[PDB]
Amino acid sequence: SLTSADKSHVKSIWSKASGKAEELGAEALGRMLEVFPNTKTYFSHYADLSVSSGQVHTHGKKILDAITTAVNHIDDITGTMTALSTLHAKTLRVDPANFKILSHTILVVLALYFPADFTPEVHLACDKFLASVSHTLATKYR
Amino acid sequence: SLTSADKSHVKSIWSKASGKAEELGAEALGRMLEVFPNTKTYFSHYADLSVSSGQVHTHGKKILDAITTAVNHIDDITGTMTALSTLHAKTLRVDPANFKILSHTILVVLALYFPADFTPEVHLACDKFLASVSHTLATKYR
Amino acid sequence: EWTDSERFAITTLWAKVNVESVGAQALVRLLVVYPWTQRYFGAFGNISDAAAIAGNAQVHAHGKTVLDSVGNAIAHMDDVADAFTALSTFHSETLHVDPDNFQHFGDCLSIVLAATFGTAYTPDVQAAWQKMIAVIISALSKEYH
Amino acid sequence: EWTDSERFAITTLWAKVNVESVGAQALVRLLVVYPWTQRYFGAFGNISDAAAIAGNAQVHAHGKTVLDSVGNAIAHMDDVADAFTALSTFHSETLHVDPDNFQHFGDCLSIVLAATFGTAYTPDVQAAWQKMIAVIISALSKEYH
Ligand code: HEM
Ligand code: HEM
Ligand code: HEM
Ligand code: HEM
Repeated sequence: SLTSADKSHVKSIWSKASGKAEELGAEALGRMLEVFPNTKTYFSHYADLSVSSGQVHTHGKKILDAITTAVNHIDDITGTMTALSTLHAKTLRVDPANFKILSHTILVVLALYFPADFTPEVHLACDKFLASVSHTLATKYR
Repeated sequence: SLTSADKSHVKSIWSKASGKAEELGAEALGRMLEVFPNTKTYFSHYADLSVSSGQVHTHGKKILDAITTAVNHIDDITGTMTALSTLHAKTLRVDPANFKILSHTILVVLALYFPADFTPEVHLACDKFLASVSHTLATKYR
Repeated sequence: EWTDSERFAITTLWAKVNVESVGAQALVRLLVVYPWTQRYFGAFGNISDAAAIAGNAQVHAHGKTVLDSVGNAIAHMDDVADAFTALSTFHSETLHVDPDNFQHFGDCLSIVLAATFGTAYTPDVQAAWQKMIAVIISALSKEYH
Repeated sequence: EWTDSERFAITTLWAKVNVESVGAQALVRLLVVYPWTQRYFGAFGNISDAAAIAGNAQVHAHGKTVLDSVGNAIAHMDDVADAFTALSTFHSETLHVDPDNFQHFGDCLSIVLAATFGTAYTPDVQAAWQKMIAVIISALSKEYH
């Protein structure tokens, strides 16, 4: 249910952003933790949860690279995220209600850093996309 | 993401229930309308929204028969409901936040009428199933 | 604001609820149908499959505790938010429970009441119980800020 | 309960919000990203595609009205539920708006504030605005019972 236009839009902003994978991922992760403090417990093993934290930098890059992988395989998001679905469900035990929270902070960060490119249609596309990534990450939960 | 076991469970309760398609559908629809009164506006063209209403009986049967169609094509729910997705999105303009409400009242009615057969695993199966029907009905909304 | 009819639907049905049976059934369903919720209840031991959940004595005991608290909400039904302040804070700040799970539990409770009461759980009676559930959920979600 | 830091994050950013621009942008996004919401706003005419939405004068005017109401919530931030009673009732009983859409709108508003303020919308400032949004959403959802 991503259209051709949606995929074009997602690939466009992603192409314009993916050079800052680490900064964007650190900001989205940091923001999730501060703005939605119910999520802190999952990262409670880190000494610092701020955006300046080295562990947040490292982990933000992983998030954003995994999302890039999905953009690059945008016709098989199910496939690209199935391993990560198992990990979140079975190892990490992340309540899947949290996936929309990180999806939201990623959009916030895209708007912050790329406000001209993050038009309402691009926003639509990206929201569809992260919804499909979230649906895929939830697939192994039950 | 329905397992073999899930499909067995769904087909089982459905086989045990589908003889009361009309009563069950009238009860689920009536219950949605009374218990979640924000949904009444969509059926405001009916003179009577009670479970005894003939228009609710008629429409309940349609709902339940459409769900039976999905049970009978349980490996292609996307396909079975795509026409109905277009209808709800484009003609009827039903806010897709309501789909979970009817899903819930259908489960309530299954439990009411078939409490021995609606075990916790069957409930799981049926909840997965109605979630997939709801996801499918939402597919054409954007 | 409650109507007399709503108050009556709630207190008459409540007078016939076995809080052990209904509470166990409701929590069993929560843990089977929404199995990610199992993460919040590590203290119970093995709750990783349906049969283990349904026979687990700690699940049963906890389900009764929850249904007793629903009884407390009913006794405070004119202001459940105030009465549930500490409990809300507890589920937020100590347990970190995502509030969508209160909705999941409420759904399981309505289902269990339907299964338990059959045709007596009429549409009006269900509507009153859904309102009660919604008020409980809102009270439990409140101290999330 | 607000911290002084939160109060400050809210009132300093608010002092620089153009309610016409931010309010129009936020409602545009609502109507484009969640297009089912277009059903609630028939009075605006053609709002069925992005370009039509973005240029529609009535959308712009309405977006300003919404952002002015956010300003009212801020002036009543110690009790937005009380202040938003009529407004909540209106969106429930007259308009029948499913409350999930308040969350959608809040998300669009946070996004717009990020786009508008850039690096000034720091994580702490966003956290305070998310709390404010949550309090507005809760106030608008309240008279659903
Ligand atoms: C868009 C959604 C998400 C994606 C793409 C994503 C991606 C990832 C990736 C790539 C890893 C690393 C796995 C490894 O190195 O082997 C991971 C780990 C993790 N994820 Fe997520 N994740 C998402 C959502 C979430 C959410 C919402 C939470 C919690 C609120 C969460 C909590 C974690 C935790 C706790 C780890 C382990 C981190 C560590 O130990 O350093 N994830 N995730
Ligand atoms: C499981 C979810 C649902 C299914 C399977 C379903 C199925 C159907 C079917 C089969 C029709 C008849 C179409 C025809 O005769 O051509 C229909 C119509 C309709 N649906 Fe749904 N529907 C669902 C959810 C909803 C929800 C949640 C609402 C509103 C709250 C809704 C409102 C309507 C309305 C207003 C009509 C037109 C009814 C009439 O004019 O008599 N539907 N639906
Ligand atoms: C109507 C909904 C609920 C009510 C009325 C309720 C009530 C309670 C009560 C009374 C306690 C005991 C508090 C004490 O120690 O004094 C409790 C504990 C707990 N609740 Fe809830 N609760 C609800 C929903 C949930 C949900 C949905 C979850 C998780 C998904 C949850 C997780 C817990 C946990 C983890 C504990 C501590 C259990 C332990 O003893 O180890 N609750 N709850
Ligand atoms: C933060 C969220 C929102 C606030 C603060 C807000 C505020 C307002 C205000 C102040 C009005 C004008 C009331 C009057 O006439 O005195 C209004 C009208 C309206 N609102 Fe909202 N609202 C919000 C969200 C939404 C959402 C999400 C929807 C639908 C998806 C909605 C649909 C409407 C409609 C249909 C009207 C009447 C429009 C007309 O003039 O034709 N509102 N709202």
